[PDB]
Amino acid sequence: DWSWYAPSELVAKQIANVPFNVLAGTPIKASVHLRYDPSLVSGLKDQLFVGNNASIMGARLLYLPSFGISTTVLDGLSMAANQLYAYVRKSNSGAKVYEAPDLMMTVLAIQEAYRVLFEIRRAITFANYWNFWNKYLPKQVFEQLLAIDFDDLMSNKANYCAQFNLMAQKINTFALPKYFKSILRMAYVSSNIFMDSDAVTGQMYAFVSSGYYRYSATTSESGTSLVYRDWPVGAAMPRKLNRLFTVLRELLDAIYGDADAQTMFGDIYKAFGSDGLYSIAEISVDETSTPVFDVDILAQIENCTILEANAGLAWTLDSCNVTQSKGQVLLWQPTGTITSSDNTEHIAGDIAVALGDRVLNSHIMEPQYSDVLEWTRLMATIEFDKASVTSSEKVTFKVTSCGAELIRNVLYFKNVWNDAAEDASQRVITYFSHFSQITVTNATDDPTSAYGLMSNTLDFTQLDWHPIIYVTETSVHNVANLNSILIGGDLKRPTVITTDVVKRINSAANYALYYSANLLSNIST
Amino acid sequence: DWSWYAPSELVAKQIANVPFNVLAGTPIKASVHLRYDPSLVSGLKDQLFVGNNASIMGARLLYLPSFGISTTVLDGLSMAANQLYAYVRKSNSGAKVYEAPDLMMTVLAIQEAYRVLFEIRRAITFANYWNFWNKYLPKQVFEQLLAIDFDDLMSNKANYCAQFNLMAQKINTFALPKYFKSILRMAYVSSNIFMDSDAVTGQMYAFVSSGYYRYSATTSESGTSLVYRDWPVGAAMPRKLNRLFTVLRELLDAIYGDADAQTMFGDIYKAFGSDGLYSIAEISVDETSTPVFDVDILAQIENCTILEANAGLAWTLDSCNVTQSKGQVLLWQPTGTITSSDNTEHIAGDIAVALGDRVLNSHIMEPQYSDVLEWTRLMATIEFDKASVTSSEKVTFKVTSCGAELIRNVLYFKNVWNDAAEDASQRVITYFSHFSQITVTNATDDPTSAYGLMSNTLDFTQLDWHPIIYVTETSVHNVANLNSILIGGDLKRPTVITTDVVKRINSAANYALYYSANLLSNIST
Amino acid sequence: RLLYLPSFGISTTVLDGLSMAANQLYAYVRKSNSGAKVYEAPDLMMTVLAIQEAYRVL
Amino acid sequence: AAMPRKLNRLFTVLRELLDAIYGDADAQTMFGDIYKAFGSDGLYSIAEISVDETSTPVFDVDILAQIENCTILEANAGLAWTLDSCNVTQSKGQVLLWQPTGTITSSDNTEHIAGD
Amino acid sequence: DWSWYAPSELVAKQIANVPFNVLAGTPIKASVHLRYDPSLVSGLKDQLFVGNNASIMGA
Amino acid sequence: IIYVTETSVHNVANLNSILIGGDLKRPTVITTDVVKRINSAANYALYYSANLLSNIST
Amino acid sequence: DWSWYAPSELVAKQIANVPFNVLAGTPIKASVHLRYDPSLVSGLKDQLFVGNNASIMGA
Repeated sequence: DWSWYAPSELVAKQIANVPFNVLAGTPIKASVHLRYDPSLVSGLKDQLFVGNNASIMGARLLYLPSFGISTTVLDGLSMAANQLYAYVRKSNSGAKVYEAPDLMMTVLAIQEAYRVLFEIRRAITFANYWNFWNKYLPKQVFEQLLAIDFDDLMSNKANYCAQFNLMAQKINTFALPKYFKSILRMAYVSSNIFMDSDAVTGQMYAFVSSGYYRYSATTSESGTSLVYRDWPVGAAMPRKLNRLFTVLRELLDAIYGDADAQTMFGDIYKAFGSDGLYSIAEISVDETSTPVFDVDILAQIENCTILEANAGLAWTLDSCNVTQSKGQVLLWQPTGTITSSDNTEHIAGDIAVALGDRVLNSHIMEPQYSDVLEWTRLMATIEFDKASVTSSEKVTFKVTSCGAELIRNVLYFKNVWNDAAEDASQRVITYFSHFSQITVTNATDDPTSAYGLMSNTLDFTQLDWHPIIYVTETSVHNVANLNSILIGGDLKRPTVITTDVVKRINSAANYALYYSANLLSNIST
Repeated sequence: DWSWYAPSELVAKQIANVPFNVLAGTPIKASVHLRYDPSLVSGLKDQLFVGNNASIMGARLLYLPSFGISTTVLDGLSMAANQLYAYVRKSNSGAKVYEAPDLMMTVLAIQEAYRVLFEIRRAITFANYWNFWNKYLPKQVFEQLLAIDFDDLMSNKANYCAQFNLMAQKINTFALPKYFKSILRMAYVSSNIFMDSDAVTGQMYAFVSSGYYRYSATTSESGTSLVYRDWPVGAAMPRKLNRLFTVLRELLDAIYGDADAQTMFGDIYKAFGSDGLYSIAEISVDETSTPVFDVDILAQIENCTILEANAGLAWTLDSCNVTQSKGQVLLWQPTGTITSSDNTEHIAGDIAVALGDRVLNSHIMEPQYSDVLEWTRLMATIEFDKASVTSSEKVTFKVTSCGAELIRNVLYFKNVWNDAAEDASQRVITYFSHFSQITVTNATDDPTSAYGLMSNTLDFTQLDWHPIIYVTETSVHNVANLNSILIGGDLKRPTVITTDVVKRINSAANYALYYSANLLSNIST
Repeated sequence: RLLYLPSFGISTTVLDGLSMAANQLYAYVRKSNSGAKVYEAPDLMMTVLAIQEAYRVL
Repeated sequence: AAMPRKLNRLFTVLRELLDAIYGDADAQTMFGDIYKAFGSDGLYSIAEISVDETSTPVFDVDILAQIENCTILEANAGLAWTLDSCNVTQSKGQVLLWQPTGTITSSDNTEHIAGD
Repeated sequence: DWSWYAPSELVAKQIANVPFNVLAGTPIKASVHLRYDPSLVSGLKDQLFVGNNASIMGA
Repeated sequence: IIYVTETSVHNVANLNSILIGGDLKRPTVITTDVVKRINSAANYALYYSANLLSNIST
Repeated sequence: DWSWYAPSELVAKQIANVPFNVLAGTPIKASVHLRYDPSLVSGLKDQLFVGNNASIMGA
């Protein structure tokens, strides 16, 4: 009780008055006094350390759009493709024109097209959110969290809005059944920005597609297929919007160039009414959305799994395309390669990592199956291909399973200050810091040593709900002479899931995203 | 929305109902698969690391009872003394038989006596709390968080329970006025155990006195005074109540040993009355108290200041007594010393550390003057003596100001498990990790190097609301070539307070605690 | 006599307020305007202040 | 405290000021963009002065307070003060700059500080 | 009839609202691109002529 | 407020400090840093526009 | 008018909050930074003066 430290209320209202005028992006000039013997310390000069780091801005979740590891006809896509082509032939008659996969493929292409368009919606809808208290916001966030040239967007807010609504109308002419619960997902995921707390001065997370998908018509060998090219994103130039459109252009030029294409849409319309197709609402220069505080989404994160488990290493990713088997089964399963940050070709003396049996943390005492399902699929599993490996080789791996979005890497930003510096543009640098999910005791934020695995700058704790950090300890450091692992993260009601269990659930969850039981249940004689 | 990922009301409840079969205390069997070349790594058995540490139990806040740094005829505490004294002598016809402090001294003696009795009550009360989901609770918590021999208490509870009730009745016949706001604090602090979440599985903090205060009219020429003897506590031998009562007996039989003090007791009943005095309540046959979820207390924690800023060093603490010179001024100002882990006498090439201008974090967006005052005083300021030092010197320091508690050192604990039981009582070890408030980039949890400053065993993040960790970075590591400091901890709405601004608040806060005057414009019994 | 030097608030950063304010204003103007980028944020802000200071004399 | 100036000079400078703002084709093209987005009355307007108008000294307490508390740059007239770099510039089309700097010397050696 | 060239009540107000940001007196920055052979023309700097005269005031 | 400095000599405490001048009533002290922080804000407030971005006019 | 230096009331209530916790008789630790040439000044040692006089009690 505060009443304890003051006589009358009125008197208290006067002795604790402290200003919280230290805006978001400004530096936290906190000080630590020091005392040592100058002749025994390498080069440290003063004996007073004034801070110059602002509270962390937030974190960028670079994800790979996913349909859920697909290897058998049982998996998500293949199944949906099935009931879909059905519902369509249902209303049609006569000669066959296109195979089932070739159709379903087209649909996805359209979905992934909207993915891009949506991130663009996000881009504009948020171009006007300003909240005095947080200087990061307006701009900075776009630059780092979304990877979008704010100045360019702000300066052309008019034309960009228009070019958008144009898209919305033009894409509306590309059939797409509004029943696919998967849409609702990606839509929500890349349409907002989430807060780690009900406070604006708090840090915030954002999801960002690391790429897109164009349709690649039946060449001569590979039957029709869906190609994936990378967003040139991670630590490069913070892309202007004209690049996001010029890509969408390319994206539909693909979906459209297929001889069968059009006649497909028609057949689709004949199946579901205009009321059965998705379409986004147009927006005005004034539309402004707000950061949101979704507990569930945070939880999804805290639990998730980072593919690039430790930024100290060099990661790769191939075979991300979506093909169709000789027997009409839709296939997708990304494979990658883990190598050392020095000899980009070998692994040498470094150690590859991926977690199997992982933790699951509930922020509710009595959790329930319902909450489990939701708080999961954001976490995935990686399996190594080879039994064991050599210093001269590469570490090969397949992705056994995962959720709707595959978390590739995660970066948290904060700008460091330095008033009085030559170039004005550089008195405030917005530096990033890699977030590694798996690490080791006695690790340093310098790749250089520690078997190739770096630790995380303790900054990260600023992110309430940050994903679980798993630290490995040699039998040496452990009090039980046996080596195990230490857990990091705000635990409340934790529990463990098997690599096997996770596989199960995702292999299932995704199936749901692309299926509707209601669909083939009301068709009469 | 989970409805999305559920293809059937059933199929969901079917593979989502995962178990939360991990009772807090059992090991978190999380696993990390990893691949390397056995030829280039200094001995590492398998390529699969099974977890083995349990969620952290909680943390022990070893604090030194404080009256507010006071060294002046005006530094509050003395003011308060004159204040009280006046009210007693007020309508009393006898003759000056003891000066202001002489009295005040006596009272505090009684207060501190209770601070023990209370921790004792707490011990007996909590021996009845058991929860099927926290195997730490009953036992382990006592031994580590409160430092009380459980096995000993269990064997002789009834006797201790009855003994407590007897002491209570004795204490309730000692002249301590029920109006001292300070009491209510100390009582609440050493009566409960606080959770860091509304969940029982979560971790929990506890406050524990680092010692006690004896009354003695022989120890210093200037007059009656209170001496502080260290609780032999710093992770030595987890003490039994047997010892805890024996010390209280010493304490009270000591207050009773001064003819003067008794003559005072009298003067008090004369001016306060039967019920103008404090009274601690006995304990029923059923009584059992519960861990509390007080947010304000957590806040105090997060914000507090740890004296022993980094367990990688060796700390001292003397002159903790409270004296009085020239019959009108009270004195107390603890002083300590800082040396390296090797030469308990020199400081050598290690670096002394204390924080000045610090951070203040609110978990509420709109902090009110009220919330400030409360979340404050738990944080204190330490100032070095000489401006510079030699490896052959010691690094001396005083305490500028602090709250009513003053956190000395902090340790958190977890269980580490062992399948291969070479014994039986050796297969579940309870180990501790030191928590350092100030550290440096690239520090290790090994006392070994890092200029004598340890980093924190990363699992500390399990304590949502842990104290702010201030990490310093050499201008080298910094992206701004200027050295500063990094902040760690769940920040939401932060701000900064000045060394001086902080002193000023406690100077006030503490004064408020022992403030009486408000019983001088109106008289009772 | 209080001889004062008109101030805009010590500013030397891409964030020191005054610049923020500039971007702010600029956005609202360019907002529903179909023309093409003919001047950056400051270029504008600069003009405005000029007008302001003119008044300080008038 | 040089020569107590006449209005003659004060207008001539305003004329310079506005004819200067008008001299930038770019600036005008801006004026336009503004009316486009603010409107007839979205703009500031200073009022003319009537035949009778006469204003009075005011007793604003808040202003006095500001005074009492303020900070004088030239903290002590016993010295000699300077002040340069008062302009407001902009580098790399997105940041505004202004930070006045000065110098402090003795009343004798306008160049050194000597024993002051 | 403009209704014709407007696909949306919005998209129109979106890219048609051009500014009439040229106050009579300011210069009409109209431009004429042009290509020639520098060898056969008596000195002509660039190949882009930016306008520079304002609308006529009066007579 | 006139701030007058006294040499440890003139001081009754052999430690040098400063004397305060001006009709004080209810005083208090602000930090160099605490002051900067306020104007950094105050000034920003002056030229703050955004509050005309969640709603449009004419 | 204070309304001038803040957007919403609520936001202001947060940026000016200053404590007046400097009790009567305590010292007014106000500081004056200094800069001179040590070799030309009799005996003054530091270049920073922290106050230590409380507000006058009375007369």
